[PDB]
Amino acid sequence: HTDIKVPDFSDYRRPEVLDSTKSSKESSEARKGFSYLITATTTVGVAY
Amino acid sequence: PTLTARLYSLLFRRTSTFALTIVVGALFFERAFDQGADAIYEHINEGKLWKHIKHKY
Amino acid sequence: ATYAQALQSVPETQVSQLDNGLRVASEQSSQPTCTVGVWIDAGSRYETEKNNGAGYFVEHLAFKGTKNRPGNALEKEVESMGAHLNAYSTREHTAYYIKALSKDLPKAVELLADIVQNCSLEDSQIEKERDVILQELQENDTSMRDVVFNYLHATAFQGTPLAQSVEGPSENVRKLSRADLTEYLSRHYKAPRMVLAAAGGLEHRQLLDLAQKHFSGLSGTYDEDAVPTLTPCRFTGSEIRHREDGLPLAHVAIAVEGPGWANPDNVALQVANAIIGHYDCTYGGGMHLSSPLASVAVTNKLCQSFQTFNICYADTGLLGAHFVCDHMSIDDMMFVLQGQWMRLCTSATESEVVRGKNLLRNALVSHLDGTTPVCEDIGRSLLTYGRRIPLAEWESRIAEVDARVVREVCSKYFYDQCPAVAGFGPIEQLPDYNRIRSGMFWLR
Amino acid sequence: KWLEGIRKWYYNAAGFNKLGLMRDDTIHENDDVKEAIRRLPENLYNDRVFRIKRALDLSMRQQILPKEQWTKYEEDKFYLEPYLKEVIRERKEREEWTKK
Amino acid sequence: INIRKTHPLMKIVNNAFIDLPAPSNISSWWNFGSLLGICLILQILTGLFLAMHYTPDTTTAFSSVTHICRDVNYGWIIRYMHANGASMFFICLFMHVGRGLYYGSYTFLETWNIGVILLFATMATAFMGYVLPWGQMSFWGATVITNLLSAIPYIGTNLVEWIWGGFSVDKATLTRFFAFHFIFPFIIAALAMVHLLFLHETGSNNPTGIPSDTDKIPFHPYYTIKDILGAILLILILMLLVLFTPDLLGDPDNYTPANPLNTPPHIKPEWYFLFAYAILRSIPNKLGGVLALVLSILVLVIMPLLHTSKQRSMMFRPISQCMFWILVADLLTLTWIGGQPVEHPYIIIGQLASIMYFLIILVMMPVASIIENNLLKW
Amino acid sequence: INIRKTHPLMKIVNNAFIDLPAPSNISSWWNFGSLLGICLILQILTGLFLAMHYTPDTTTAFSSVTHICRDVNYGWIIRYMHANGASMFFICLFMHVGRGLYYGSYTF
Amino acid sequence: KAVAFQNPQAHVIENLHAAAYRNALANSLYCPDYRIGKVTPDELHDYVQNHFTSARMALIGLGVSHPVLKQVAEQFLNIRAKAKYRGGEIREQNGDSLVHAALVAESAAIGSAEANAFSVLQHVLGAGPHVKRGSNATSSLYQAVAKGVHQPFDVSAFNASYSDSGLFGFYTISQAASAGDVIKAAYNQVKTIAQGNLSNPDVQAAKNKLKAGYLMSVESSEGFLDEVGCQALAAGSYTPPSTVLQQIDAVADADVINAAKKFVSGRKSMAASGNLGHTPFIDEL
Amino acid sequence: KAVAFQNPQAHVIENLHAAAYRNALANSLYCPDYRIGKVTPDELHDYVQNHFTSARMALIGLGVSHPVLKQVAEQFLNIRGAKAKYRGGEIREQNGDSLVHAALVAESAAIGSAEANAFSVLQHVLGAGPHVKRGSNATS
Ligand code: HEM
Ligand code: HEM
Ligand code: HEM
Repeated sequence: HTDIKVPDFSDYRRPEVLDSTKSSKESSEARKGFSYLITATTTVGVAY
Repeated sequence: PTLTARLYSLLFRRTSTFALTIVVGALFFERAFDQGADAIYEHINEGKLWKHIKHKY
Repeated sequence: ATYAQALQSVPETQVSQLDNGLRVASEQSSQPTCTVGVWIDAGSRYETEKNNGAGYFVEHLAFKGTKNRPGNALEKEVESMGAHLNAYSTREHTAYYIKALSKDLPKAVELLADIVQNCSLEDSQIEKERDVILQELQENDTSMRDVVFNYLHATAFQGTPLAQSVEGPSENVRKLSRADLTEYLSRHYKAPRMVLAAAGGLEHRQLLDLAQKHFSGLSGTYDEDAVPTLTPCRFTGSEIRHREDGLPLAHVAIAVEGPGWANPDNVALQVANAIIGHYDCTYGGGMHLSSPLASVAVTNKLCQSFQTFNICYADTGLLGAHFVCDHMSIDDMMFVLQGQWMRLCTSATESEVVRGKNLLRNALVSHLDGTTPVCEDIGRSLLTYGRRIPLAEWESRIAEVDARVVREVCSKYFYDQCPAVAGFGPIEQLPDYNRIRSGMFWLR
Repeated sequence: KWLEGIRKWYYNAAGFNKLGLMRDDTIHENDDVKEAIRRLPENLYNDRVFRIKRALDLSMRQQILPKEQWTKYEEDKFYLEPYLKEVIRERKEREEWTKK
Repeated sequence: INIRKTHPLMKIVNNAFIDLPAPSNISSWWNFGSLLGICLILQILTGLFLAMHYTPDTTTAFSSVTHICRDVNYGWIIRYMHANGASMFFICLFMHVGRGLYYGSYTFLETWNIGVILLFATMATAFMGYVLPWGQMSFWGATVITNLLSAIPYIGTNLVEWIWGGFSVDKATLTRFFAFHFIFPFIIAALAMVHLLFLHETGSNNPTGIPSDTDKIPFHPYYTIKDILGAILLILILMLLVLFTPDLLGDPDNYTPANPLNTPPHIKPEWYFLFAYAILRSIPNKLGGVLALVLSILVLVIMPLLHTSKQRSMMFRPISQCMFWILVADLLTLTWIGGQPVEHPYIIIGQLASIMYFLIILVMMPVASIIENNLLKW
Repeated sequence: INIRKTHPLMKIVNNAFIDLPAPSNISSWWNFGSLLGICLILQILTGLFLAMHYTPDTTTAFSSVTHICRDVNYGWIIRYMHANGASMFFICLFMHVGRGLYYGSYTF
Repeated sequence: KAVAFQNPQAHVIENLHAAAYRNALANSLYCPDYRIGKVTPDELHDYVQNHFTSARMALIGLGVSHPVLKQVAEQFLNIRAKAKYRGGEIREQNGDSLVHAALVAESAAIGSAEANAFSVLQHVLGAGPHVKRGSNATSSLYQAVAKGVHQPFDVSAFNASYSDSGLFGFYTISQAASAGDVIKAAYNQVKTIAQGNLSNPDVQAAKNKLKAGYLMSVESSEGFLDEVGCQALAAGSYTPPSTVLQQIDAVADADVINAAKKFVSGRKSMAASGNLGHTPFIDEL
Repeated sequence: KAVAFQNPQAHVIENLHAAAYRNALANSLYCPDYRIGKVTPDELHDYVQNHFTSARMALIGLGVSHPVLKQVAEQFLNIRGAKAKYRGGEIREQNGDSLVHAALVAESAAIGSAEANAFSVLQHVLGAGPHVKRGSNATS
């Protein structure tokens, strides 16, 4: 089971994440803000 | 990218804040969108509506 | 009484430095038993792609003779002085300690120097260790908890070298030679990064002078290129599930973002995991425990065990919860686990925070009991923190933590973060990952 | 005191000595009373379910027992009250521990 | 193994009608569940035939109803089945509620609340149906109850010009009440299914109030033939009422056409809504009257929160038994006072009957209960 | 533990709407169940409003429908919504039957 | 009980104690299989009555003062079988392909120069190994059987000591079809050490190992608490560890050879479990 | 196995034949606790092929003629271990059923000889099953 590593999804990642040397903390806030921005605008339109 | 960080930090961290945000956005967007679509529908004819010819009458 | 006065009379860590940058650390108390060990920052994180399985292998070759005393005379002399010799190695550190009598100190330190700086490599020995480590790989396959933690690091630190397993994979171990281990020892077990730590019945001038005689002349002349320096590893956040339905129980672990070492968020998270913490199916007083997760898990027979816990690596780590539960109660157990995390993060009361502070004080004092775990703490503390932080400072940081700062820090780290979820066994009833992320925050 | 005379007349006219029931066969069952019923010796518990099954039978036929088998007030073997007091005391102790 | 215990429909029919464990003790008062069900499907069917022969407009509604009761074959018996089936429906509904209140079955919470919502729905449905024939009493009943909805400040007048369909009782009011009377019993049937679902979750009751977990007997074929017997008794009462004295309960003042100018002297509901109208006109205040009515049925909501006794039934508590019969006689007194004109002895004893109703429920039940809790050494 | 798995209505809602084991390779032809259901509730609602403004009498039925379309506020949007929703209802129904015949769901 | 007996070692030690004694030490720490659910609380009450009296109670306090503990013991604690040796075996066909065999003779009671001689003899023959993942170049039995059989196995000495009797022997973890060779080779090695062929620096290394084991069983306050309480409950005086080391190194190898002769010449007893198609019974040993 | 060992006699006799032989007579009539489920058709083929031979078979007929059996076994069969030592020992079982069962058994004789006949005479001297129902067994 020691040879179980992921096949990485470097094709699928957002450009704030893609470096395997930088951290993943400071590129989280804007990302969650973007997805929740899309949900908020959809909710505004549906409520209208 | 920094402009969405404070947006997530102030209007999307909670849930009640998110609900108040979409309610205030719904009222403001309702006003602005009704004014915009009225302007578009006046602009798309400009010579046919009852409004401008009735204040000419 | 006089608990503050009882903490002022805790003995002090004598820290000193030899001219090779060596860190010597004596803890002199009044017992007739001593413990002497080497702690090195050299783990399965600094390795290359093909250096995987090097720390484990060198640990298994460090006790098989040397160029000074051949074959098994090292084992013969350590048992001739009646010592217990042990070693371990994780993803971050590597240690060799000796549990011996107080008047048998200098020959023990001489054998310890011969452990560190003269580990020769024999070809019958490298065949023997290749065979034994393949046997241990195949037998650690059949265990479950180590498989879950290896899966958790692999799915949490994708690409970054923290997800290298300590054993290494099969094909980076079954072809190693003397060249890889030679460059491994020339690069990693250097003199300005190793700590001699010794606790028990021994002085400081004695240990310092023995280190000046024997350790001085080791290394410090690091070579020209590839100096080891960390990179801030990327917590991806994902899930891996090894569906294998021929097993009785299910193992699930779930962890979130890393607190680190130097920041006092580590102290706040240890208070939170003193609040939730642990349970095993073989306790007494089932229906009445203080942990609400334990209350529900005995009231409705959900899980066999759990421990909600911390692991900290260099500038990173995992804030975690491991639960072991049967294959028909996984959804409900996961639900109550996230319910307890969010009850901490939303509506934390004062009484549970006081209970967590008292349980964490007793956990810290119980872990610092007996000379070998305390010398272990001194070695890991002079590597990670740079100083062994005394218990008066621990008591100050605990007592200056109240409920509001707890819910601030826990809502910083638990609330709406991306999990790493590792599952092993009959886990088809485990919820899909979007329902897990939707369960991380509750709208009410 | 005459209030004991009220209690004796009330136990006569209350209607649950008619059907062969004792004092603690008619207790309403919330969680606490269910716990106090589960905390019983075996012989009292079997006698209890037997008296309950006779009461449901006699109310099904709407026939009430002869004079020589009514339960009498002098031998009122009320038994369920100590266990029910212990349940209430442990429940209130747990409630107070949650409140503080 | 069997057809019944594997099939997805017959598991529902099995847990409803065949192998439902019912207690071996329930008296005739536990027949009115099935009697309300049979009355409800009878109302739906006979009303569906009436709705096939009806034209909802304020010009021709009364003419069309007269066309039903003269020209269409058997329209007179189907119309009389519908009206007197409404009357027997509320007889069995108040007997159902009286059972559930007397035998301590209000310790059930969710079944009781869905029950009270069903009571609201059936009362609103029967009022809209009583508006539908478009007589003089229907016209003024619609007018006065819509202004009762207008009594509330800040919500009322806009809401009432909204449901008026104009500014008075116009064509649109008759068509609105036709549509809502013609849809609401299906919602009543769905909430009756939800009611019955929570019952089959918990489990039934018995006249002793002791839990009957030892002596359950299956529903079929004991209580099925018991409910057939109850249904035959109900149909003979309903049919003797529609074939001998059909006018014994109905209003004489309905049969005039809707003149919006006359306002007859003896305005009154159909007899089931007299006590709702008696609480109203025995309080000289508008908001106080409508709020006291809504507080009456919300007192029926409140009733599970005052079970401070330690038996379950009122079979074994004679003091609360006598107080419950005082409550029954007081509700029948309210019905009689509502079915009268308004003068000085009627004013006084209407006020006194409403006061004694609220005093019996909100005060006398827990005082009788605490004398019970004291008196048997508990 | 969970209200969603103990409450007697919410057991039905949970076993039909949330914790239902569904297959993982649905294409767009598996929308037409929800489309027929939402067409059904839309037709019932618009039809109920139409049935509030309708008078079935052969002298004034067509005049009543004309009154709906001209004089009542937005009654023309409700009338055309009911009729075109019936046509879209049968469109979605024949898409549904076509799915059920083509993908071999008629082994149920 | 299921969680405790998921190990093999608990089964083998409890069958060892159930086979060696015909008497009170045959009982187990754990409940048997059939007594679950069939024990009244009155037996617990009578057991607490005729065993929890003040004649049998040692009260130890670490970190606390003396006179507070004395006043509490005054204010609360005013409240007031020659095991025979059987011989034989318990054999249990289990089927994990790892034969566990415990071979034990009776030794001696606790508190004697003979008992300290048996402790020296278990340090001669080998304990839980010191150098982890090592080769055990000092333990005699492992050297003898690794001279004999080229397999994965383990041999460990076994010295249980109670206040009336005691059990000395060894304990072998072997493969399926290799068990008899390991047991016979270990038995031959114990016989040739019982012959008298045990030199001086081996006994000195055994004295140092016993000194190390005793002084390392009192690092933590858990083991020190247990040591002080058990020794105060044995006789009634805590003898300090330094003179315990004095009594340890006072003995000589004459007592060691006498103890090994008393092991070999006595009537053996055993407990074996696993896949037992090759385990020799008694007479083949 | 459950239905068989609801009698105490079977478990006593199986521990008896397990405690008196080190060898092939110490094999149970029944499959043990752990081998239930772990016996495979490979061992079934092996055991059938090397314990069903044409020399270990007695075909006995009651009511049939010899030449029919001769035809059957002549046409349709055509196919083609270790002695048990005495051990000596004891096996006890704590079962708590308020009836102590005890078998005390020593090695006597192989079959076929007048030695075994003499042991049969000896067991009828000592005592057998009750010949008289609800009797006193005054001959035993
Ligand atoms: C819409 C009219 C109603 C119908 C059709 C209806 C139907 C039923 C049925 C079929 C039952 C099961 C049979 C029975 O126990 O009698 C039942 C039980 C019950 N109903 Fe209703 N019900 C209605 C209104 C109400 C109302 C208004 C209440 C009071 C709030 C109520 C309270 C109860 C109670 C307490 C039970 C349980 C009685 C018992 O188990 O003994 N119901 N109902
Ligand atoms: C969905 C089922 C129902 C339909 C289709 C229906 C249909 C009708 C119709 C067409 C009328 C007018 C005929 C007339 O006035 O005599 C009517 C009147 C009436 N309905 Fe209904 N109805 C239904 C349910 C109910 C229910 C459940 C009740 C209450 C128990 C009820 C009570 C009444 C009353 C009191 C009248 C007035 C009768 C009169 O004064 O002549 N209806 N209904
Ligand atoms: C029970 C709920 C419904 C009610 C109360 C209702 C009521 C009505 C009414 C009053 C009309 C005549 C109004 C008009 O045609 O302008 C009508 C027309 C119609 N309805 Fe419904 N309807 C209902 C459900 C449905 C459903 C489910 C369908 C089928 C999808 C449907 C299909 C139609 C069609 C095709 C027309 C003719 C529309 C036209 O050509 O103008 N209705 N409905």
